Formats: sequence, structure tokens, C-alpha cells
Amino acid sequence: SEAQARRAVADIFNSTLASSAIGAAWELGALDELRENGKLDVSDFAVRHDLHEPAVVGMFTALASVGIVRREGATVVVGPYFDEANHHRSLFHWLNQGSGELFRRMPQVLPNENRTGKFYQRDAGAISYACREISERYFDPAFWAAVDGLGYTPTTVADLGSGSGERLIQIARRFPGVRGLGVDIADGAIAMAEKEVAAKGFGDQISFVRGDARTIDQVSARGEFAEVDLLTCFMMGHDFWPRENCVQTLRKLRAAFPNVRRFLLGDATRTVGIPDRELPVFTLGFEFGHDMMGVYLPTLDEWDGVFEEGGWRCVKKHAIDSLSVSVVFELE
Amino acid sequence: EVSEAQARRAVADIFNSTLASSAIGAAWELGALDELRENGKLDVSDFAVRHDLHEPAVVGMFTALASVGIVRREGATVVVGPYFDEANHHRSLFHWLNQGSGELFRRMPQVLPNENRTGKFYQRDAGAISYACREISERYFDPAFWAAVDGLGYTPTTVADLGSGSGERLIQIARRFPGVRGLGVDIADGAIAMAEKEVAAKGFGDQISFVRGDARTIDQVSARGEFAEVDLLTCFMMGHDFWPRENCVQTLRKLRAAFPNVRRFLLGDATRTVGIPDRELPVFTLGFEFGHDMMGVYLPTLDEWDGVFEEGGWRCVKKHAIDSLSVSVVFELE
Ligand SMILES: C[S@@+](CC[C@H](N)C(=O)[O-])C[C@H]1O[C@@H](n2cnc3c(N)ncnc32)[C@H](O)[C@@H]1O
Ligand SMILES: C[S@@+](CC[C@H](N)C(=O)[O-])C[C@H]1O[C@@H](n2cnc3c(N)ncnc32)[C@H](O)[C@@H]1O
Ligand SMILES: O=C(O)C(=O)Cc1ccccc1
Ligand SMILES: O=C(O)C(=O)Cc1ccccc1
Ligand SMILES: O=C(O)[C@H](O)Cc1ccccc1
Ligand SMILES: O=C(O)[C@H](O)Cc1ccccc1
Ligand SMILES: [Ca+2]
Ligand SMILES: [Ca+2]
Ligand SMILES: [Ca+2]
Ligand SMILES: [Ca+2]
Ligand SMILES: [Ca+2]
Ligand SMILES: [Ca+2]
Ligand SMILES: [Ca+2]
Ligand SMILES: [Ca+2]
Ligand SMILES: [Ca+2]
Ligand SMILES: [Ca+2]
Ligand SMILES: [Ca+2]
Ligand SMILES: [Ca+2]
Ligand SMILES: [Ca+2]
Ligand SMILES: [Fe+3]
Ligand SMILES: [Fe+3]
Repeated sequence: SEAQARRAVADIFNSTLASSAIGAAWELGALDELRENGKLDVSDFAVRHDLHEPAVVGMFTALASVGIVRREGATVVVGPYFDEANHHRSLFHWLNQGSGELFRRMPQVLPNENRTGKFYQRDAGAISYACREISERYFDPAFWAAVDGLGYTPTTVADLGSGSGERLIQIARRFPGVRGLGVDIADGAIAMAEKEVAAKGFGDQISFVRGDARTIDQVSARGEFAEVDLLTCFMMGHDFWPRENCVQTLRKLRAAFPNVRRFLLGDATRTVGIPDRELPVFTLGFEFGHDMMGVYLPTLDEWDGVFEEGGWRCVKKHAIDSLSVSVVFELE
Repeated sequence: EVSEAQARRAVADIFNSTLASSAIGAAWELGALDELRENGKLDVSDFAVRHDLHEPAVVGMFTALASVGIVRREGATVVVGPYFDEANHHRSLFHWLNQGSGELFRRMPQVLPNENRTGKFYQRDAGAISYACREISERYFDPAFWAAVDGLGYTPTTVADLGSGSGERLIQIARRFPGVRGLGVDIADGAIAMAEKEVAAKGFGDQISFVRGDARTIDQVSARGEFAEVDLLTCFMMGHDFWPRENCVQTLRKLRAAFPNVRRFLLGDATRTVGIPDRELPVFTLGFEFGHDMMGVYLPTLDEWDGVFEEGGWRCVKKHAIDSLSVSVVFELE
């Protein structure tokens, strides 16, 4: 029906603005106001946070357009999809604020002749901000379970792809007096993690170093590697692949962290067989995005292959069904 | 519970709709849409090879489109979906939203705070905007624009286009009037570059030229000698940039003075709507209003345009309604 088609396509258009707005409204404080008080006064909010009021009105109207919010007067009210969208807001942020420039440039990123050198760009600072909540909301119950089952109190912990630095911080809050080292390949991750450990008071327990975990022998921070007895790596396992490169890299890690006992690896994985009209949140963005970036994404079943060959024993495996098909491995 | 399941689907639809939206503009640009339109279907691998594209990304693009109904995948093949004809109709609007204006909306957290609203506080892609607007013009404004051209009362010899963009409006004028000289003014280098490329390639290199400038201070624009020859003036999709009202009045006068031999001035634009319920917003409107509000650019209503012309030194002779794109309009001025 021509009218159903028109309403659908309009909804597709507006969903773009709503999607971009969710992450923005989180970052700026609006989603938190609404969860707390069920409602807010748009002018008041705009003045409180010193925001351009007409743009604010738009942001909320974009949210309203798809049911996240409902406007009555100068009041914004929690809408029927508020609780779902708010729960998942870090995913929208990662898609838009974080990875938005990648998808924007689709027509320049697909042609083979452009897929050379640095042919896409994302905002590493924003990815770090999103992934900090993605960790908490989706990965944490399995991560802490694995931490509870270590068998030992760790001393020096190393985190590959540290991002916001928040994992290392939370580990230090639990094990007071541990030392932390974060390796991330991106200047914006490093910078955010440094400001964050500084603000939060751990500046002499936790350091960071810019570096590539795939070329771990070339990372500049020699000193502390051999003292590390806990290794963590979250949301970047797939950067180790294809299969050969992953095996060789896993072996380099076992060699450069001789005294690591447990290695906790958490990641999302390429799904199989999900019908197109039923893709849950995140899945399509994760898979399409990485395919655009020329970054290999293994199935869960591919991972099983590689641990023993890379010189590691897989002791425990946790399913995370809350975020596409995700997993935590406890390796030894 | 129920309901929790409905909210879950609706939010997932919003997430994937972002990907579909961005893919609509892209599949347009790379020719997947034209090909699906012609043949009703295509082979994804064959399409990747013909156009030398990274095949895994190509699968994502069609999968993104398929996630919301625009297309369906059958095996290794792609087939027209139920929302195909409509998304294809409005594809230039998505291109405008994504490929053109996407940086604006991406940076909403850094664009809204007043403390940052200084200097170059947002970025868009002027080339891409030109590309999309070329089709927006043909798809939504042409009927009314050629009605106006037909009813000029004379045959133009020199046309100036303000906010020239792709340069395609000047090209089409020249097709219709083999005599005419054309001059386009745009404030953006990406528009100029695009339009110089287009006109050379289409063979109109010696008839049409372009100059970088700000139509708001038209009076201070370099190629002034050529302006006095002009007998048709056009302006499409940037008239709001002349606002607020006070500014629009002064600019209207500078144009009158900068173009003394202009007989007609055709002015086309989209305007700010009022009272559309949030869940009943059609395509484009929200994007147009929210984006200009983020950019800090005034958007007059239709009535607001009516006041201003006489005060700006012009008289409105004919007015066309365009309900195919938000609320849009073409004015014939004199
Ligand atoms: C999505 S994030 C997750 C951040 C963090 N681990 C967390 O749980 O919040 C993945 C991070 O890994 C980093 N990264 C990606 N490839 C890498 C590599 N080869 N070496 C080091 N870091 C990498 C990225 O810069 C990004 O900060
Ligand atoms: C939306 S586009 C339309 C392009 C073209 N007129 C068409 O109809 O396809 C608007 C154009 O206005 C130009 N523009 C905006 N403000 C301007 C100004 N103050 N002076 C000159 N050009 C301007 C932009 O560079 C852009 O190319
Ligand atoms: O940004 C990336 O490149 C990621 O891989 C991000 C990610 C991966 C898995 C879960 C959530 C985010
Ligand atoms: O890109 C802009 O700033 C525009 O004003 C675009 C536009 C305006 C009116 C109709 C179509 C596009
Ligand atoms: O092979 C697997 O499925 C996991 O990679 C790790 C594991 C293996 C055996 C028993 C438990 C966990
Ligand atoms: O004032 C108006 O309504 C239009 O701006 C132009 C117009 C005026 C009178 C008759 C026709 C057209
Ligand atoms: Ca209130
Ligand atoms: Ca509603
Ligand atoms: Ca582009
Ligand atoms: Ca970026
Ligand atoms: Ca290095
Ligand atoms: Ca190495
Ligand atoms: Ca779902
Ligand atoms: Ca379908
Ligand atoms: Ca941002
Ligand atoms: Ca900027
Ligand atoms: Ca841009
Ligand atoms: Ca100028
Ligand atoms: Ca509609
Ligand atoms: Fe990744
Ligand atoms: Fe505009």
C-alpha cells in the first residue's frame, strides 16, 4: 500500500535523526534526567546546560518522532520505547558519535581502489566513551564472574585495547594496590584514559602506552610486561584475525607476558543465519562496519579452533546473549 | 511481555534504520538503485565485480537495506522490496541527510553547547550536498521551476544562479536556450569545483562560468562587470540563508542594485512547517528544520516570505505551492 510505504520510508528517515539523538541525549544528560524524573522542561534543560534551545527542541522532536519520547507543551515525557532505547544508548552512540564518519563515506569506502592506507576515519575518543558503558551493560556480569574465579589476587594487570581505561580503574577499586598498564593503538583512547585515571585518583597505580597489541614486541613499555600476572582484552579480539595472524599473535602474547596466569578475552562475534527483518540491536552495525573496515570477524565456533594452537588453554567459556552473540573466554 | 518485545523490535528497527538510511544514498551513488529499478533484481557478487567494490561491504549494504524492507535478499541475489519504490523516489533526501549533512548530526553533543557555537562549529560536505540537490531539484522543484521559466514573458540572454551548487540548473537553462550565457555564484569551493567539472564535461565550458562568493553580501562579489548583463536571476534551496528578516530585506536590495537588468527573479525553497504531529512527520522536514536549527540558520515560514519582498525592492507576481517536499514554494519576482 502506497501509504504504508510512505510512512515506513518517512520512519526510516527520522530514525536516522533519532538514532544520532540517542547518543547525544545520553552524553548531554537528557536521558538520565528522564529516567530519574520521568519528564523534563525543555527550556529549563537548555538553560541549565547552556545549550542552544532550538537545536535542543529538535533533538527531542527527533526522539519523539519514533516513540522514545513524547512532547506535550514545553514538557518532554518518557515515551513507550524510552526504557529500551535508554538501556541500549551506548550502542547508538558507538554507531553515530563513534563510527558515524565510516558509514557516511560508504560510497568512497566500498570501491577497491580507495581501500589503501587510511581510507576511513572514526572518533576513537567517542568509541572509548561508548565502549565504557557497553562494557558495563553487556560484558560485566561475565567479566566479574571470571574475576571472582581467578584463584589468586593479581598484582600487575595488562589490558589490550584499554580505551577509556575504565576496566583497569575498576580492577584497582577491587584489588587495592595493584598496578595497571593499558595498551591502546589510538591517541584519543590514551588521552581519555589518562584524564580519567587522573580525575579518579589512580595516576601512580595505572599507566598507558600508545601501541599495537598485534606487534607486542615493538610496544615501547618494556619494563612492566614480565611482571604482569593478569591479562585482559575486550572488544578487540577480532583485530587479531584472520586465523593465521591470530594464532601467531596469541603466541607472541604468551611469550611477552610470561607470568600471566589468566587471560580474559571478551568479544562480540559474527552471527549466523539471522533473518534480515529480525536483526537485533548492534549486530548489523558491528558486522557491516567491520566488513567496511576490512577487518575479519570470526564466528564463535572459529575461536574454539585457535586457543590451543596459539599456546593457550581454554578453561571457561561464557555466553553473552544480550549483545549480538558475544562471549568471554578464561584462558590459562 | 509482549510489549517489551515490541519495544525491543522498535529500537532495533531504529538502529538498523540508520544503516539502511545511509545505505540508500550510497546504493544510489554506486548505481545499485538504478539497476534494481531497471531489472527488478541483481546478483550481489556480479554487481561487486562489475563496479570493483569490496564484496563483504557490498553484502552489508544490501543487508542494511534489506533489514527495513527496501530490498529482499534471496540466496546470493537481491530483489526489490516493498518499500523499494518510495525509498528510491526520495533517495536524494537520504543522500542529503547522510553523505551530505551527516557530520552535522554526528557531532550534535559538540554542536549544541553555546560555548562552542563560534567560528566553524560544524562541517558538511559541499560536493555531496551539490550531488544530492541536483536530483532534489529535478525530483521536487522542476515542475514549478519550468512552469515559471515558460511564463517568463521573454527569452533570457544572461542568467545568474545564486547558490549554484552542481551547476546543473544553469546547464539545463542553456540546453533550452542555446544562446544564453550563465554565471553561477556559490559560497562553497566544493560546489564551484563540481560545477566547473560538470560544465566542461557537458560541453558548456565557454558559455557558463562560476565565482566563489557570498550572495548575502552580493555587492562585494568580485565578478561585478558581468552582473549588469544579467536578465534572469535564479535562487533555489538557499533563500533561508538570507534570513533573519532584517538581513533578508537588505540582501534583497543589494540584489536589486547588483542586478539592474534582471527582469525576473525565480526563487525556490523549502519553508518551516507548523503543527505536524511528531509521529506523523514526513520525509525530509525533521532533517531540514533540526539541521538548520543546529546550524543556527533562520528558516522562515511561508507567510514570512510574503511580507518581505516589497520591502526588499521586489514584487511577487506568481507563487507555486509544492506539497511534494515538506512545504516548499517557487516565487516569481519582478
Ligand atoms: C571498542 S574498544 C573497547 C575499549 C575497552 N577495551 C573497553 O572495554 O571499554 C576497542 C579498543 O581497542 C583498540 N585497538 C584496536 N585494535 C588495536 C590493536 N591492534 N592494538 C591495540 N589496541 C587496539 C581501539 O583503539 C579501541 O580503543
Ligand atoms: C541546497 S543547495 C542547492 C544547490 C542548487 N541551487 C540546486 O538548486 O541544486 C544550496 C547551495 O547554496 C549555497 N549557499 C548557501 N549559502 C550561500 C551564500 N550565502 N552564498 C552563496 N551560496 C550559498 C551552498 O554552497 C549550496 O551549494
Ligand atoms: O569499535 C570497534 O572496532 C569494535 O570492535 C567495537 C565493539 C566490539 C564488540 C562489542 C562492542 C563494540
Ligand atoms: O543544505 C542546506 O543547507 C539546504 O538548505 C538544503 C535544502 C533546502 C531546501 C530544499 C532542499 C534542500
Ligand atoms: O573450545 C571451546 O569451546 C572454548 O574455546 C574454551 C573451552 C574449551 C573446553 C572447555 C571449556 C572451555
Ligand atoms: O505575497 C505573496 O502571496 C507571494 O509572496 C507572491 C504573490 C503575491 C501576490 C499575488 C501572487 C503572488
Ligand atoms: Ca517538567
Ligand atoms: Ca509516542
Ligand atoms: Ca561520501
Ligand atoms: Ca571522525
Ligand atoms: Ca607499537
Ligand atoms: Ca612483534
Ligand atoms: Ca530484537
Ligand atoms: Ca521484506
Ligand atoms: Ca561527537
Ligand atoms: Ca567543525
Ligand atoms: Ca563533512
Ligand atoms: Ca563575497
Ligand atoms: Ca508520510
Ligand atoms: Fe572492532
Ligand atoms: Fe540550507
